[PDB]
Amino acid sequence: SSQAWQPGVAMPNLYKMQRMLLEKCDLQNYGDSATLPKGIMMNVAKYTQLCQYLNTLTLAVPYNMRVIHFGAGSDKGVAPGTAVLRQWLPTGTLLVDSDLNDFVSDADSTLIGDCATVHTANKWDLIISDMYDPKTKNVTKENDSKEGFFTYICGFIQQKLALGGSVAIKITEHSWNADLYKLMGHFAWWTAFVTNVNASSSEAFLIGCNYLGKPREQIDGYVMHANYIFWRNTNPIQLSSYSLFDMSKFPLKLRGTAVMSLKEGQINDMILSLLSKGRLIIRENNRVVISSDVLVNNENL
Amino acid sequence: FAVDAAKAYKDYLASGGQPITNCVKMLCTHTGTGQAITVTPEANMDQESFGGASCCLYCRCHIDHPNPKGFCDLKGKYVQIPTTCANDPVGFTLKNTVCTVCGMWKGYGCSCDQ
Ligand SMILES: NC(=O)c1cn([C@@H]2O[C@H](CO)[C@@H](O)[C@H]2O)c2ncnc(N)c12
Ligand SMILES: [Zn+2]
Ligand SMILES: [Zn+2]
Repeated sequence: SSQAWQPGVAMPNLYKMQRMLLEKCDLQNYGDSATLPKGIMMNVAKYTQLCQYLNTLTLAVPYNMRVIHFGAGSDKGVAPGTAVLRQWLPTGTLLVDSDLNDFVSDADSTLIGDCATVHTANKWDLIISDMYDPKTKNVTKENDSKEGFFTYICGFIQQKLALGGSVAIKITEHSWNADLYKLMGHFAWWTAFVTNVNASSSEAFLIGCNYLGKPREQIDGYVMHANYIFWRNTNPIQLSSYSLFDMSKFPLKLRGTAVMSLKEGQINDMILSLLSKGRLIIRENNRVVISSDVLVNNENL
Repeated sequence: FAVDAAKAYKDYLASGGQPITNCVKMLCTHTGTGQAITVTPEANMDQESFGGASCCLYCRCHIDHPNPKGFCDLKGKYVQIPTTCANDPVGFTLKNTVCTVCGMWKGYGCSCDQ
């Protein structure tokens, strides 16, 4: 409906403004499946549509861009999402990925382990997460806000996302976190984006566009997730792979966005406005250094 | 002593073994240069583009790379595979060689000997 030719559908603003109660997610198209181009994996199609949507936002795209991708491994031991991200991002972008389980990747560096073990000296311009535990899909128990890797993600954003940077964090009906929604009010703009190839699922990507480092809006995350589910429950999305067949404008434009190092007292309203427009990144421009904490144990005799 | 993984896969394939799967095929225009190994997908009409790591025998089998450096020619790049051979990208990359002047696969694009 125009929508079928888009990469997906973003949560309309009026739904964000409601005060709904959380209900069960019952999708009309549950069990439908889009018809993927021959030989193309779901995860390639899904990340392609995600990136096609991010192309429509005011992402900061500096030289020497730094992107980190959590949850990047597959049961097949490869990283399809990382491969799409590297295709999308400007050549030379520094791309780090990670997963609990071993996998081989096109990223510049890969860390294997629980995300909680991941540390980085530097700040990042874009954080992508597909971390997910299918055990959360338990319709027999109450659907409360989840902690686990979401607690890590919230802290990682607040500590290591550059001002001006953006995030896309995968959620579902049961895999979500109230503080992560609250943190969306710390970006100049935010949404929940559903890919058209996977519209039969309660999955979405929670996107925070241009990080401001402080609340612009106070969001109640329990209410916002209820709002998200209400939207999904009342707005069936037609499964579609149409956008996959036109890749001519896929690459992220290298905007050469300015990078400055500034201290808290220096972030005035003119800076805040530049940040909000995708025109500035604030972080150190030092070398990128990462590590994974390793627990040591000796269980001999 | 050193395992010869390349020969093993070649013999496994000749024995009738099923080719390595789950190579990561990319969406692209299929209007690219057609060169063999590129920083971004460059398949032409006759090719598919794949994420390089997933097509590297050494990456995929968790074995040292056949290079004193151990550098991976494919990881972090994209490999173009003729569509007729895209059922076995790992085999193709092993059994074939890239023209060092024009960047095409010898016998699947390289017109240098003309
Ligand atoms: N707490 C969790 O459940 C996690 C699930 N994944 C990965 O998320 C990906 C998508 O499910 C899988 O490849 C998982 O290995 C994770 N990766 C890193 N850290 C974690 N704490 C998890
Ligand atoms: Zn390799
Ligand atoms: Zn040649």
